Amino acid sequence: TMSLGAENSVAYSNNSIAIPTNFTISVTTEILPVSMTKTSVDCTMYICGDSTECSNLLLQYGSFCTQLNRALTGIAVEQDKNTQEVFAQVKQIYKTPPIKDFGGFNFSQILPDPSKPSKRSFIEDLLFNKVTKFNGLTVLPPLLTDEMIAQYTSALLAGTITSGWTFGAGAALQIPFAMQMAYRFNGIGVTQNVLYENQKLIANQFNSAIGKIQDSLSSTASALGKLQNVVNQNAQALNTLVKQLSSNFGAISSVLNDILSRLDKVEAEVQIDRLITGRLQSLQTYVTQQLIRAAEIRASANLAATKMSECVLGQSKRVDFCGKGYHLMSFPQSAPHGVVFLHVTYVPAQEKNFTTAPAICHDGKAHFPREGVFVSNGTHWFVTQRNFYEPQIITTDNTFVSGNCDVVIGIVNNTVYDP
Amino acid sequence: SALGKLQNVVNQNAQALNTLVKQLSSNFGAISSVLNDILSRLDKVEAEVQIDRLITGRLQSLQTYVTQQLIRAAEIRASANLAATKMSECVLGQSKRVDFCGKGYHLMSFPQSAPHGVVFLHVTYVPAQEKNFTTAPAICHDGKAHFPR
Amino acid sequence: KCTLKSFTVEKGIYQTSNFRVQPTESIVRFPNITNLCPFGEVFNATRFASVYAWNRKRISNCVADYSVLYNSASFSTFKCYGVSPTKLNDLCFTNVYADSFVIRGDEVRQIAPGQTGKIADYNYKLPDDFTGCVIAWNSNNLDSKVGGNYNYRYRLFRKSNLKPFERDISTEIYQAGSKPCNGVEGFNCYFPLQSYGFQPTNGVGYQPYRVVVLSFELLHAPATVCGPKKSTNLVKNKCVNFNFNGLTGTGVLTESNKKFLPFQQFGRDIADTTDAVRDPQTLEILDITPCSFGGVSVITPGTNTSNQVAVLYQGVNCTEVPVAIHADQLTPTWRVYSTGSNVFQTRAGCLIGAEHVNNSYECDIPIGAGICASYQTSQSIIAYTMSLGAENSVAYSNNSIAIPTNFTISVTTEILPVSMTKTSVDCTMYICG
Amino acid sequence: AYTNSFTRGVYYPDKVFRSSVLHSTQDLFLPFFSNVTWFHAIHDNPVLPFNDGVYFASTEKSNIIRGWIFGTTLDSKTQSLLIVNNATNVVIKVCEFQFCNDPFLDVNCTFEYVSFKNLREFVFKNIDGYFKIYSKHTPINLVRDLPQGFSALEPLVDLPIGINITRFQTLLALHAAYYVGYLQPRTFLLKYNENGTITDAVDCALDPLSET
Ligand SMILES: *[C@@H]1O[C@H](CO)[C@@H](O[C@@H]2O[C@H](CO)[C@@H](O)[C@H](O)[C@H]2NC(C)=O)[C@H](O)[C@H]1NC(C)=O
Ligand SMILES: *[C@@H]1O[C@H](CO)[C@@H](O[C@@H]2O[C@H](CO)[C@@H](O)[C@H](O)[C@H]2NC(C)=O)[C@H](O)[C@H]1NC(C)=O
Ligand SMILES: *[C@@H]1O[C@H](CO)[C@@H](O[C@@H]2O[C@H](CO)[C@@H](O)[C@H](O)[C@H]2NC(C)=O)[C@H](O)[C@H]1NC(C)=O
Ligand SMILES: *[C@@H]1O[C@H](CO)[C@@H](O[C@@H]2O[C@H](CO)[C@@H](O)[C@H](O)[C@H]2NC(C)=O)[C@H](O)[C@H]1NC(C)=O
Ligand SMILES: *[C@@H]1O[C@H](CO)[C@@H](O[C@@H]2O[C@H](CO)[C@@H](O)[C@H](O)[C@H]2NC(C)=O)[C@H](O)[C@H]1NC(C)=O
Ligand SMILES: *[C@@H]1O[C@H](CO)[C@@H](O)[C@H](O)[C@H]1NC(C)=O
Ligand SMILES: *[C@@H]1O[C@H](CO)[C@@H](O)[C@H](O)[C@H]1NC(C)=O
Ligand SMILES: *[C@@H]1O[C@H](CO)[C@@H](O)[C@H](O)[C@H]1NC(C)=O
Ligand SMILES: *[C@@H]1O[C@H](CO)[C@@H](O)[C@H](O)[C@H]1NC(C)=O
Ligand SMILES: *[C@@H]1O[C@H](CO)[C@@H](O)[C@H](O)[C@H]1NC(C)=O
Ligand SMILES: *[C@@H]1O[C@H](CO)[C@@H](O)[C@H](O)[C@H]1NC(C)=O
Ligand SMILES: *[C@@H]1O[C@H](CO)[C@@H](O)[C@H](O)[C@H]1NC(C)=O
Ligand SMILES: *[C@@H]1O[C@H](CO)[C@@H](O)[C@H](O)[C@H]1NC(C)=O
Ligand SMILES: *[C@@H]1O[C@H](CO)[C@@H](O)[C@H](O)[C@H]1NC(C)=O
Ligand SMILES: *[C@@H]1O[C@H](CO)[C@@H](O)[C@H](O)[C@H]1NC(C)=O
Ligand SMILES: *[C@@H]1O[C@H](CO)[C@@H](O)[C@H](O)[C@H]1NC(C)=O
Ligand SMILES: *[C@@H]1O[C@H](CO)[C@@H](O)[C@H](O)[C@H]1NC(C)=O
Repeated sequence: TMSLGAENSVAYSNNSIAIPTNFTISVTTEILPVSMTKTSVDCTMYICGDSTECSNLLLQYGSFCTQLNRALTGIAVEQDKNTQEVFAQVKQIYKTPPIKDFGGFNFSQILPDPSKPSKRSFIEDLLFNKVTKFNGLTVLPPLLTDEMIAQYTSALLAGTITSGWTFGAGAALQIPFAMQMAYRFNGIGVTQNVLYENQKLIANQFNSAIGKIQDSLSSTASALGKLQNVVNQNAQALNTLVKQLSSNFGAISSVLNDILSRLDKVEAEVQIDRLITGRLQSLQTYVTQQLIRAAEIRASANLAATKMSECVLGQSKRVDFCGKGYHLMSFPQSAPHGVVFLHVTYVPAQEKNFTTAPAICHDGKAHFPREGVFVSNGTHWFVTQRNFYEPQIITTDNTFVSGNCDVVIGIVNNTVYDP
Repeated sequence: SALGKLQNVVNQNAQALNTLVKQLSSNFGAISSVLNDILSRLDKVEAEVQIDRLITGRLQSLQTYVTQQLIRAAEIRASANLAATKMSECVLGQSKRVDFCGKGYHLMSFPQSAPHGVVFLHVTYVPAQEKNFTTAPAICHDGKAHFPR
Repeated sequence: KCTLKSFTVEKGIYQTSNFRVQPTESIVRFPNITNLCPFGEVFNATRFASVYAWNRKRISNCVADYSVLYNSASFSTFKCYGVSPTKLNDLCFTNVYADSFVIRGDEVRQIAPGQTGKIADYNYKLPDDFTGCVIAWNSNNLDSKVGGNYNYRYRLFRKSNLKPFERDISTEIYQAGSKPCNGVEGFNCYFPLQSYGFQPTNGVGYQPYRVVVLSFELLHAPATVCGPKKSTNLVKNKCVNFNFNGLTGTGVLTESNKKFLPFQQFGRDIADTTDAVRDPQTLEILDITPCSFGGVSVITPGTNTSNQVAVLYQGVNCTEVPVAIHADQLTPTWRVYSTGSNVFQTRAGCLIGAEHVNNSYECDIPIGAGICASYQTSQSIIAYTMSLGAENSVAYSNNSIAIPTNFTISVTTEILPVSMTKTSVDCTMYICG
Repeated sequence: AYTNSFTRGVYYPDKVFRSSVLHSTQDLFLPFFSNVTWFHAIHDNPVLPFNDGVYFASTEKSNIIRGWIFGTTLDSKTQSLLIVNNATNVVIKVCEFQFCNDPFLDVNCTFEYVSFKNLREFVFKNIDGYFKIYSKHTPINLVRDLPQGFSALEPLVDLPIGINITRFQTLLALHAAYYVGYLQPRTFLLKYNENGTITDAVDCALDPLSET
């Protein structure tokens, strides 16, 4: 019997709160499909294949063959639309900055490698390793080569590092990277001095989490199971469509030149019309599967394009949209048929218990915290920010007053100092 | 040419119906595609064979149209669900979602009706006229580090 | 224009359906065989065997001109299954088998696939998927005697069918009764070679008729019995109609390097279709393709703006394009799209009729793999590597910030479809009416 | 004296070149891990049943096995397939008669034809009266039992001789070891390599993994 998870009693009371005394940074990886292989089919070359005798029978079916080729052409065009919408969100190719003094952060894994022939990053090159046609069927190249895609991921990344949100809203503005992270900390409700007092430690956690991703991706190709599905499903569908040429569909052979050589037209037409009927139904089945599968990949492309705008070009307030924990930042890396996001997030790490009360009496006034929470260590009371233990003396500025002591449930007595 | 999406939603339905009509002229292997010809030239035991080819072909054509319209209807609904979301978040609100309610920082939006569709006029703040400055993360006074509110 | 069923074509790229004439020529290859097949005996001997115990012959290694039999339409029937009789001088076979006998004229019915009756049951069975021919004729004048030609025999009784192309001779008492007959004859316990009382005065259905059955072995082993077809010279590296021992196709014959084992006669594609052959005279292994296929796509400005046009041959190299389209057998205004100086190799295929450019621009018409094309100055179709937008370089340094001093209030349009045309179809009035 | 085939007994099913493909086919194969009967040159060559078709193999360096007899009844009364390697030739005939009766080389016949360091494998089958012969010769150094490994038998001959064969026997040389087993209708998956050559197989009916 499968287990849903370990059981846990939360230690609730009407007056207990746990506050984290410390944090950790994480770099969770997320993978999405964006564009499946651009196939196209010359349906008369599939159905008849270089016979005039068969083609003049296929004309009796009218516009079936052309509306199928049109439907596939619509699928084939929208693969470039998906790839455009996901990567082309930056109007300019921002080139990589010359000197890498990002306050201790080390992006050399994810910035482009000048020694790679196509200038992929190091991690993009691992991703390109972990992912692995003839009878009137065809395959078309994408409009953007893997090197052009690597220029867009480089541009998005170089803008994100040197300028933060700003290159999405307007022209890019330069800002020092240890200032950008202080504003991203402030965006998760953690007071910005919590970064500056810990900058080297934070950078070492970021650099270590980057290191673990090389190891993780190097361990097994099953990490890319989503993108390997996109490849395998399309290869499986084409093999099915080709191998159906060997099926009889109730005709005396599956090889058209057998009928054409052994039978006169008036006899042969009855056989060939079964093969035309069978092959045409088999091609309709393939095109219908590809249309339904194209909608699934397009829904994935729009979700990727949304994470690109909301998480690379900004910071997201939306719970669990861009990695677990509170979202700080994200970096895109390209991969075959898809995209990968490294979501940088803050997670609280060392809980400690405290006694708490919603308001404080003084001169019969009730005081409430202006920001953060009242807590006690058992002998004294303090006010703290909610997401990192930082005890401060309760004072006439870090509080505000309303009403008097009678109204509030669970109020307690403690002298608010006046500076 | 600006209204390309809405103009295309019109064109696809005209194109689909014209295709569905044109297939009535196709033989599908019968002696004629005009059903009164079969009924007038042949006696019933033989006519039935030819009529069943026309039924088989026309029915296969009509199931192809309805399958295509089911797939296209889901594609329009996916866009209607997005428009319903932009109406609630951009018009009835102000959006923190980067590049959801138009490029720049979002201020406000106005809906306007259109054939088969809707149009939003997203009003957005875009910054301009940069200056460089020297900057520092904190300031020292009395040996205390001060940080900006 | 013909691909789109329209006199106007808008700007873009279009995958043309093939309308080219490519009138082609024919090539034929056969064994050097000259022994005439013995049909003038098999159809003509003084007697044929009893239908209980029919005659048989394997025929091999001969010229089978069936036209003698096809012109001799004095045969009362000459019916074929899986082959039209017209084809027999052009088609050919690994083996042929001839079976022959005499039977009552009414009872010749039994000698076909799917039949029933005491002969079809007990003493001559074809497979119901028989490939070949039955020939029969009236022989009353020869094969009727006394009112008692009791040599022409069939099983009176016993049980189970004789199987497809089995033989039986067996001579026993058949035990029709509940009695343990066990070697002793009596009522319901009897020997079984009953037979026709053919008088030369018998009425038509009561007369004897002569019969021949031909069974043809179309295996992928070597051919040996072949019609009066004459081999041509072997043309290579041109689109030809072709025929090897009756195995037809149309395509480009070439030399090949497929490593056939000595017994492997043909090579096959994933589709389970022949794609290489051994020449029955030359013993060379040839490769096959269709007539030099490649995806023709047309790059065009709007016909509203120019009739000048460029062609992308998807999946071919510029060295081979004239042999792709077969410029030897094509309209001159079309033929110009081979060679011509404005011919350029994209990663997608050869592009002809476009002027290549070293600059980069935004993508007007997409071609593939970073290449695009547009109509520009004196006008021509030009093709170029596309722009990714302008390069820029943020002035990043550890103590410098840029802050905006001003703003602009944009108004940005966004358009979304929300509904489509409601319809309904009355299926009976559409389908029938 | 029993032993087992393990993985032996594959042959080219049809006369076609295929390359780099996992083709699949149904035919009279020796099943994977089927039992077989061992023998050596003593008295060990009585008459044996032929069934649907025979897998036969011999381990030798001097050709002690010289031939075979096949028929309904092997009797001087109805046609019997005779096969004999006589060192100068391979010799074939369909006579009833025991004009030579000896079960070895001395140290109305409608058809006739003439052409432990070594393992010779032979397959005999008969479809619709068309008798078919396949074989492989390979060098070996080996235990008392068949080499667990892979090689595919090519066809040698097809003979249209039509005999209702149900029994057979083998001819030796007298004044080495051999094996006998039987074919079954089975569906196989076959691995054709880049060079037109079968290199592996799966017997789908063997076990749940083979069905997979
Ligand atoms: C907060 O947590 C971090 C780890 O997440 C602690 O950092 C480690 O400190 C020890 C010494 O006490 C070092 O040996 C480790 O190398 C540090 N880890 C890293 C990743 O640098 C930190 O000490 C904790 N702070 C408090 C106040 O508990
Ligand atoms: C940034 O991180 C990279 C690895 O991601 C460091 O580069 C490697 O450093 C080790 C020594 O620590 C060398 O042995 C390797 O040869 C280096 N590899 C490469 C590709 O350079 C790099 O030292 C770090 N740089 C900074 C400035 O922190
Ligand atoms: C609760 O917090 C207060 C203030 O940090 C602690 O009181 C101080 O304790 C240190 C020794 O740990 C003394 O040197 C200071 O003089 C104390 N200051 C005051 C204002 O009393 C107090 O010890 C903490 N209580 C517990 C139970 O941890
Ligand atoms: C908080 O302080 C107030 C006085 O400032 C306390 O109120 C008195 O409590 C006693 C006992 O309940 C009453 O008899 C008095 O009448 C109250 N005085 C006033 C002015 O209301 C209060 O009890 C203290 N609360 C706690 C939890 O210690
Ligand atoms: C092989 O031998 C068997 C007897 O050993 C033959 O069996 C008879 O076949 C006929 C049809 O030709 C049946 O009607 C009889 O019922 C069978 N005999 C018995 C006793 O039942 C058979 O003819 C031979 N088959 C071949 C292919 O030669
Ligand atoms: C908080 O204190 C209670 C005291 O009983 C204990 O059960 C609980 O595990 C503590 N939780 C933490 C986070 O220390
Ligand atoms: C909290 O619970 C205790 C009993 O566990 C009770 O006496 C007290 O009044 C409660 N206080 C509040 C604020 O609910
Ligand atoms: C900011 O200062 C640097 C100093 O080198 C200069 O290159 C850059 O052009 C300036 N940018 C703006 C927008 O003034
Ligand atoms: C086949 O016949 C031609 C003459 O028609 C002759 O030149 C050629 O040598 C023959 N080849 C073989 C292998 O018989
Ligand atoms: C049969 O033989 C006669 C001469 O005896 C000949 O005229 C006739 O053409 C032959 N028929 C066939 C079919 O060979
Ligand atoms: C297309 O042709 C019409 C006249 O037929 C002309 O009015 C129009 O300007 C042309 N448009 C373009 C884009 O060439
Ligand atoms: C193009 O084809 C020629 C042979 O016709 C070959 O030599 C050349 O290498 C090919 N070039 C490319 C880029 O494939
Ligand atoms: C394009 O650039 C190449 C070198 O990269 C040069 O050989 C060629 O002549 C140039 N053509 C034009 C039109 O500038
Ligand atoms: C093979 O033969 C032995 C007896 O000699 C028997 O016990 C065994 O079950 C047989 N093998 C299989 C796979 O059944
Ligand atoms: C020939 O063989 C058959 C059995 O197939 C037998 O009945 C017949 O008597 C034999 N005839 C001679 C002359 O040996
Ligand atoms: C082998 O048999 C053939 C005929 O079958 C004969 O010509 C040859 O002489 C025989 N050799 C020996 C050694 O008997
Ligand atoms: C195929 O045969 C060639 C020699 O003709 C050889 O070099 C190659 O290694 C062979 N490949 C395999 C898979 O046997």
